[PDB]
Amino acid sequence: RCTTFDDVQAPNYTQHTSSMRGVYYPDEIFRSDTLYLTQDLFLPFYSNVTGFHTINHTFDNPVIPFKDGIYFAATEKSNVVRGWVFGSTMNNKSQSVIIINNSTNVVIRACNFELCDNPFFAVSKPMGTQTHTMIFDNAFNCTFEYISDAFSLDVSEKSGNFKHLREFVFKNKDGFLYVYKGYQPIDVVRDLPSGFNTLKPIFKLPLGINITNFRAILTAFSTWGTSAAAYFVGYLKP
Amino acid sequence: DYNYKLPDDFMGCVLAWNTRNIDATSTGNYNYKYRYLRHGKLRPFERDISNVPFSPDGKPCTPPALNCYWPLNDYGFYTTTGIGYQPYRVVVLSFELLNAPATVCGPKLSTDLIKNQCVNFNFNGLTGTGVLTPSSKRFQPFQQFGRDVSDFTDSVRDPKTSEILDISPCSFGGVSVITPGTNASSEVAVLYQDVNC
Repeated sequence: RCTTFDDVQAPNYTQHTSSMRGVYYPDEIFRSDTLYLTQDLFLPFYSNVTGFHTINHTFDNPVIPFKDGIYFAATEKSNVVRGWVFGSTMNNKSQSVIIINNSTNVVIRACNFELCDNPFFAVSKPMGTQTHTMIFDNAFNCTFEYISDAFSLDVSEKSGNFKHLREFVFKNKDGFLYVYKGYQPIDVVRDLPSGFNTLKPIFKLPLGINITNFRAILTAFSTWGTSAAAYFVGYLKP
Repeated sequence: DYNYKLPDDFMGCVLAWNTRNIDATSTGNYNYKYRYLRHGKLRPFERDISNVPFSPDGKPCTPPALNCYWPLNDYGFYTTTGIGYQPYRVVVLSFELLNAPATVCGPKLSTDLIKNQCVNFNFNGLTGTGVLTPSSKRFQPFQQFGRDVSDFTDSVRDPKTSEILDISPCSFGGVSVITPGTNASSEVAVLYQDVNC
């Protein structure tokens, strides 16, 4: 549904570094004690990484251009940024894969959608219960369907330093969508820390679509509020 | 191919077959549609179904105004047309030899591994030979085919038994015979074998 909040503040594009991130296993190959070279799409060391700090007043998930592949950092002890839509123009004309989690199961599905201007689940701030989907309403000329395995999630708001970190890399490559999981414990206030970690491949989605734009999906703690749990985006380069 | 691109490097199999009997009717089948308006060449293994009137410079159109044609030339296949206008059902079978858990196999029966030397191993299309001794290697579940310091079939997972084993190749090498002079002695040569006793 097209339900936008009142006090929505635009992003200021706060820049940070890509310090030692965006590194994944490029292939399904065990390699041991070798200084191996690879030319694929990668996040460069020390890039201009755009920040999105979603404090209680400032609501940040614009329609960001995709451009040959993205990096996605998400400081989430609060488990807020649950969902992505990868579309061409994100209208009812074009196709848009939607990769969300319903707090127990990840849903990947690609069709033509009338995109909501501001989607969110009706989630309380102290409780953290997922009740009403407000992301997809209309779905016609649908092609792709996927439903994942089951693993639980804590929706509610933590406090202090982030106990987790969500690193992601999406590649539009050969009509697919390569997804890379990043899962490490940290301790930081709001910064993207200079930390190295390798990503593992999880999804090779056989979609095939002009992906020019995207928009992350926030689980807002609903005249609204969000935790101090920001996220970062960076691009890839060959 | 400007609306369905197949890449140069990556493979597939083009399977087309004539359907003058089925998909060609004298009244025409205007369900088999066909695009012609598209901004730039289309990316390989992709598509865009979207039936939107395109302005060549780029404007939000409203048909049937000027430079705002429909992007479709929907051809109705007749059964009386020539061969160049017959309907062909075309199936393109792309493949993935990217060594995931090996999904689409062949009808060959699966034997069992032996530690013994020089076995014509066929772990999912990976032919060759060699000593097939099990070893201690880590092998994350998203990597099922290990390599050397430079690019060989070195260590595989047995796809039935999920076991970690590396391959040493069959014991090749030179063979050096050692002789005294035949005019002095045609007595039998002694030989290397350049591996092991």
